[PDB]
Amino acid sequence: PYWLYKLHGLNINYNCEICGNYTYRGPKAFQRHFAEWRHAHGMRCLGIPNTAHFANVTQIEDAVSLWAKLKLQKASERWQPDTEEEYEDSSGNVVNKKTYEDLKRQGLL
Amino acid sequence: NRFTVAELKQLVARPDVVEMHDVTAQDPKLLVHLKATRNSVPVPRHWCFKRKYLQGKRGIEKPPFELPDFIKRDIDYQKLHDAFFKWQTKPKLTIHGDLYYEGKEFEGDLSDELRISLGMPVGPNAHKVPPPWLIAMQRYGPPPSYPNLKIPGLNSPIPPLYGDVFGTNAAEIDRTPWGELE
Amino acid sequence: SKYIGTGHADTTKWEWLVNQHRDSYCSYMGHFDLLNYFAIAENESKARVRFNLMEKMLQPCGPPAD
Amino acid sequence: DLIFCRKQAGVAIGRLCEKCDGKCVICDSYVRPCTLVRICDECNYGSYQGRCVICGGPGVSDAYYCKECTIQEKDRDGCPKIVNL
Amino acid sequence: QDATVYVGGLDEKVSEPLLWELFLQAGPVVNTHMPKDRVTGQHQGYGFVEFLSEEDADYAIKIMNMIKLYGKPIRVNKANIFIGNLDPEIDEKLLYDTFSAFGVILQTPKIMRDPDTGNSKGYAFINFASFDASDAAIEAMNGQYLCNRPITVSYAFKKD
Amino acid sequence: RRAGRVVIIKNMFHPMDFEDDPLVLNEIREDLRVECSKFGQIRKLLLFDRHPDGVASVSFRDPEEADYCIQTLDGRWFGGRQITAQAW
Amino acid sequence: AAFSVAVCRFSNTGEDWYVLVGVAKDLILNPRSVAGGFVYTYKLVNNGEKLEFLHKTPVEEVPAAIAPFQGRVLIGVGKLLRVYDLGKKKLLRKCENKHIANYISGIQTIGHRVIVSDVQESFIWVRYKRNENQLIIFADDTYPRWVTTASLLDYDTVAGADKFGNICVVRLPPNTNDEVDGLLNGASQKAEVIMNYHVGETVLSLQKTTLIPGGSESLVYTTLSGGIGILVPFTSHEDHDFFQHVEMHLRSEHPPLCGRDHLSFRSYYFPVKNVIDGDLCEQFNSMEPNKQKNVSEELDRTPPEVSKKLEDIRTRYAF
Amino acid sequence: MGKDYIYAVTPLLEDALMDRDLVHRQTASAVVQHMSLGVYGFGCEDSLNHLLNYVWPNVFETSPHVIQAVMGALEGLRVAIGPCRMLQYCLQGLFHPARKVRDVYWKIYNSIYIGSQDALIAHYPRIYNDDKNTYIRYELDYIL
RNA sequence: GCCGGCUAAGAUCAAGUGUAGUAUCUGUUCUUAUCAGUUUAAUAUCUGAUUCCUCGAGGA
Ligand SMILES: [Zn+2]
Ligand SMILES: [Zn+2]
Ligand SMILES: [Zn+2]
Ligand SMILES: [Zn+2]
Repeated sequence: PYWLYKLHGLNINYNCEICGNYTYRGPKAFQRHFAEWRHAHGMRCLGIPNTAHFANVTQIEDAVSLWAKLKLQKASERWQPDTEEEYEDSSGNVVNKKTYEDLKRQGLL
Repeated sequence: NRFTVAELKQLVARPDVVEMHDVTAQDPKLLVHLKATRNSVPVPRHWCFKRKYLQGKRGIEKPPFELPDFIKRDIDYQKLHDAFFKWQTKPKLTIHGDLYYEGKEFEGDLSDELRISLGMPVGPNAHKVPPPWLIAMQRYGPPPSYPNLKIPGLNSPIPPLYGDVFGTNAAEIDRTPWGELE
Repeated sequence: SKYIGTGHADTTKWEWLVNQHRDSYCSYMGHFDLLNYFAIAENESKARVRFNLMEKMLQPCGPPAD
Repeated sequence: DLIFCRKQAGVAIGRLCEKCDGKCVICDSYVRPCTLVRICDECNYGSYQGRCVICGGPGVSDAYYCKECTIQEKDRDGCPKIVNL
Repeated sequence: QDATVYVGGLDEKVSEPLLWELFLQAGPVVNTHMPKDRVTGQHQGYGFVEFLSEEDADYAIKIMNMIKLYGKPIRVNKANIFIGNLDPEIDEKLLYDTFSAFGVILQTPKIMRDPDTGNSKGYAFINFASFDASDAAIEAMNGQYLCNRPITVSYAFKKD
Repeated sequence: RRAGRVVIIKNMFHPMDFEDDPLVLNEIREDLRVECSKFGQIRKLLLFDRHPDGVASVSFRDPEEADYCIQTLDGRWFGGRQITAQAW
Repeated sequence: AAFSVAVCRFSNTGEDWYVLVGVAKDLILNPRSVAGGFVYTYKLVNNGEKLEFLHKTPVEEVPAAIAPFQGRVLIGVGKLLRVYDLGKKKLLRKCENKHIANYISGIQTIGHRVIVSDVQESFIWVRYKRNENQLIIFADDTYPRWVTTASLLDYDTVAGADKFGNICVVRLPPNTNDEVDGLLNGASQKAEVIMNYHVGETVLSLQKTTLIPGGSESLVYTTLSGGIGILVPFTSHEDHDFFQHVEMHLRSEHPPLCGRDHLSFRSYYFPVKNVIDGDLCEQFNSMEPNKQKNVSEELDRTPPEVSKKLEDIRTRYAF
Repeated sequence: MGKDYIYAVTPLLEDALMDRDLVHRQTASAVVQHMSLGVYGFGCEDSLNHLLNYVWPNVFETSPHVIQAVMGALEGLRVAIGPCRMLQYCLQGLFHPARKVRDVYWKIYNSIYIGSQDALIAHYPRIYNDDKNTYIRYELDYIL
């Protein structure tokens, strides 16, 4: 059925560095490989989880840069009470509202 | 003079909506932005397929039509009309964005039948009739996965137990709706 | 195609956006209580807000590309 | 070549023949006629004065839009006379 | 496999939501799986319950062990003589201790397991020291009342 | 609904050839009938011997056979002249 | 420029009252630009007759909504929702959510939950976790709404208004789980729209109240053109059916004067849902006797009975 | 009169819309259109949105009768369900990379735009300014 | 459909039959190959160029 060979997408091969330069076949299989076991294994090597964000990304440095970006974004948009909080310790009790959540424990210890 | 997938993923606020062909659009930045609107269900997903929207597999051979329960329970007078409008229930409905596609059709308390088949008697008035899994809980201790569960004999009193209820979860306002018919 | 504001497979972002800006300004001119809202918000007479919208009608979203 | 006229409609009333009497001009329905049909001045002139808007035979009664076409404001386009080229 | 518990000894009254409802008191059972047969199209008595934590699976294995569910010896576990229709609640050491009363065992016995689940298939093979222990197992143990399961001991190979 | 079968052949013959040959017109009509019978059931076939462009009409029972005859007759040569075929 | 005001008491203080005023600093409207914002605090002494300045807390955006909440205060600082406690020199930030869409225009609280109004999105439901110190979004809507004002009807339902002249009622499904720790690029659970009505004028005030002594509760709204109106619930199916038939028959035999379709006008931006236009229904009393008889004889009734039935529901709630 | 009977025929229309036969889907679309235009102002939007979820995948159909019935059903749902939902269904396809998707979606969008051009003013999504052009509508951001 | 595959997964070019319309059947072929241009969301398509081995023959 040499006709299906070129109708279904074969004879067109794609490669991914995150996957041992493993060269994949026609696009229907290539798009599915990011969810398969081998790509998850390759991604664990860098320490980056497999999510929908890291799809159609085949190069290593692109993955690490996009991981830095996503890390910065998410870490920014959370609520971190340790550094984000306004305590006013009872040392003067009418001043010094610039105390963080850690300096207050040091002053109350 | 066209973006790559990883390059466009770096520019957009939401990279997980970017796809293979999205870099081949005439204006990919507007396309990805509209793909991220807080609504707007996506495209039917079979535009790129080559099987004319009807998959010839999955064993579609099945029963023709299952009528609702209200269907079964002159032909019927206004009393059976009363029955058809007392039994009428709302069916299962999908919300605004749940499009259909070829594949998505297939993918402390015990029942009386299981208690009758397991050989466990009914609950007495004032006695101790525990299940055989309760002796291990009385010997080893309460389960750490459900600390709020109560069992008769250990945490719940014997007179509790009523029918097939051999356990109760005890977790440690003005809820009336405003305008409703009387 | 004969109706103004319709699109097609070659419509650009600029044409779409100027079309919706233009019929937004016309809808503001039409509805009596939207113009009231704007004239109270920016502290102007309603005739002045109407004239400003008509003047903005000519080139909304700036001049086109290239 | 079944194309509507779609010109500015005037004060002339559309007419239907004995064969098309109950029909709606736009969707060909027979249920609930709702709105009286108006035609332009070039469709109502001289020999064209009284004629079926669907076929063009001698008119006998008024043409109407159906309630379904009236709800969708399809009576707001131009002259609905079927014209052949 | 660690968070999931393999249950063995399920009758026809037990079902896929019934095991999740019975295991809900032990822990948060997230999913239940029942492999269907190819000839009959029903469950073969062995299934799996995947919970959220491993402590809930350990409590379900320590609580629902050797229970009488639907008239069947249901038991949860961490996912030349032939003995058939044996209970899955017994282990290799338990079978070696039960076989030590009749005769002396040559080595540790082995029990067959399914290639999908791997908890219990239904048959086991045990070897005795001499033929007298095999004759005592075929006379006494072949038909003895085990833990809610009638076992059957037979000879694996015999020459006429 | 939907839309709700005659092929016209031109540049096939001339009236000047039938003035000195009374048997050429009947032979051309028989050749046109034998050509139209291979595409489908011909219900009516006429040839205008007084037309200067050589007009001929072939009416069949089905419009698909007339379309196939118009596709097979367009650009073909008949008697040394390029004849054209169109629908009706 | 002041945009929000609140009077409340703080738990860490005694029974003293305070006034909080939110102020924008160097606001431009078109194109929009602002330099910052401030929150003023006053002590409201002398039996509620005098304000005395206490301090002035800077914020990086226009504080548009201030609401007392459980002995503290919630403040919408542009896109941000914050909890604030009273301090000796300023207000102390305690909690914060950063996932509200565009701009907070209103905040309302019933004892457990917080309702947020977005300038372009309709409504966000939030829960405050008292022991974890967390503000979590657990529900939102599926429509864009330019909310002008909002009113709580009960623990699950909210009445909203719009810049374009619409009123809507939104209710949480009974499935709704409050204890949370997107499916449409939004929240996981959605809210259902149970009412839609076009008024024709921009509503800026909504309030549930009883107008006459010994009457029933109604929803009173207020409009930018100087109009006042109410929406009242039906208590039986018979009254609802009768008024529905009156509206149906009056839509045809007494059409609007300037050529508008009545059902199409009340469906200007969204289709009508569960509202009967009583301003069309009371036009029955001003028709001619022949058409009054033609209308009344279809409802199996006389014109005086229809008039009495129309007056009954009005005098039950309003004047 | 059909407002009391939409819940009873919904599973049958589901079944007919999942069918491979073309006449099945064409006639189910016709039913959806007549049902939509029949109930309007009576609060039956739940079942109609549910049925739109099954009608919409047929927009990529080449058969003329099926696509005609689908367009009729879409224009009936534009009245019964509202233009906001239709714009929400069209937004992601208006600027798709494939020309087929763009053609279909712009046809549907033009049909939605010619009827109820005024309502769409309140439904358009926010589009941010770029370096060259201003796209935010600032008047609607005013807060009295 | 059966336990990744057995070439019923697609396109195409000629002819026949037939309808108001959709269509139905036969021969086929399917580049097993490379580069450049057109084009397609990507394929596709189209437009051009490109001595050896075996037993007089065949294949590359
Ligand atoms: Zn890879
Ligand atoms: Zn009509
Ligand atoms: Zn006629
Ligand atoms: Zn005309």
